[PDB]
Amino acid sequence: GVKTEQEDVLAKELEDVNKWGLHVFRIAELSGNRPLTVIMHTIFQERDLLKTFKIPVDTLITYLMTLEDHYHADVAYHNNIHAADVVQSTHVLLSTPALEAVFTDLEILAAIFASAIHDVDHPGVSNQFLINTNSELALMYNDSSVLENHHLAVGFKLLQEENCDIFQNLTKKQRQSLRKMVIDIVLATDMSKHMNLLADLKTMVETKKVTSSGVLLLDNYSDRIQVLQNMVHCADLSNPTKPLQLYRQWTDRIMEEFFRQGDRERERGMEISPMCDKHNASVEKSQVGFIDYIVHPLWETWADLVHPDAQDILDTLEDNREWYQSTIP
Ligand SMILES: COc1ccc(C2=NN(C3CCN(C(=O)CN4C(=O)CCC4=O)CC3)C(=O)[C@@H]3CC=CC[C@H]23)cc1OC
Ligand SMILES: [Mg+2]
Ligand SMILES: [Zn+2]
Repeated sequence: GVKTEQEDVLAKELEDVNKWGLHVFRIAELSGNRPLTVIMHTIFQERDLLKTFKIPVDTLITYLMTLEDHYHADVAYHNNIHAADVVQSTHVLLSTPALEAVFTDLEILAAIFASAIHDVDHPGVSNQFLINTNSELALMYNDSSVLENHHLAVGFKLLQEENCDIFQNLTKKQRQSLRKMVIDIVLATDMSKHMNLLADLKTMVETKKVTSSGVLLLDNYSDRIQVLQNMVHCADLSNPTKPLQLYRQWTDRIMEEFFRQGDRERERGMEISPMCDKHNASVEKSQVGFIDYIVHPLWETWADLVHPDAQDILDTLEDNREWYQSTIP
């Protein structure tokens, strides 16, 4: 009933689970490529979600290992380590002081579970690639948020495997509420939704109320779900806000993925996608573009919403932006 030495070293790294910049890759190595399972289990125990939702612990572990196993290890970016990172980053964003006591335990469970499933069974190519290749997935989802619809369907279907139904003790009301929130959240991770989500988040910041404290008032579903959607979307787009050692690893992985899709697009005479030609795409300029056009406008607006809680994050992002800029020859 005492840990192995490797389990102990893992446990000590997981003491950082409430911090931005957790050594997620080290967790992946130390857990035997189970970062998603160990991070999720840590979070669920820390937030007391097993007791609140009467989730049997063997069921939770069984589902999480099954979920993690449906992430592709042969995909460089959209794998279980990315899922783990998004979960952990959501977990940190949920604890921001501006949001203290705002969300219910079911909303928290929704954001975390959504984060965990949000890229499951990702094949490592884009929606447009799937549509253009006449792929089964694209056909199934009548070309609309093909990947995101699939991540949802798989995340939910896996609950039906042996001893996997982590929601077995929720009421039907709880489950229907949870399910809707999870679907709303995952579907908002499709980048085709980014401009409208951001536009809505800016509107909310313009007309923002607070309960004196400095804490946000969110008194209808539209607003509550929009904040959760944008929060998970920020987590999904959090790579350039992390310390540079982490960010570069993410960049390597996204470029490997993109370059592999670019290889398959070139071979079939297809129009090669943005940043996916390994001959004609500069990594550093791509990252500066990503930050300027997508990541900084989102995070700046998030930092407004939760001011001043996200200042250090936004600083890191701006530092990384300058680092990448300064390395352009
Ligand atoms: C760490 O590094 C990255 C991590 C994730 C992504 C994602 N990117 N994307 C879209 C691809 C096409 N996009 C663009 O090229 C947009 N854009 C401009 O218009 C100017 C320059 C620029 O970047 C939008 C984002 C994804 O869809 C991935 C899946 C989900 C979330 C983000 C991921 C990109 C990264 O490095 C560029
Ligand atoms: Mg995705
Ligand atoms: Zn993702």
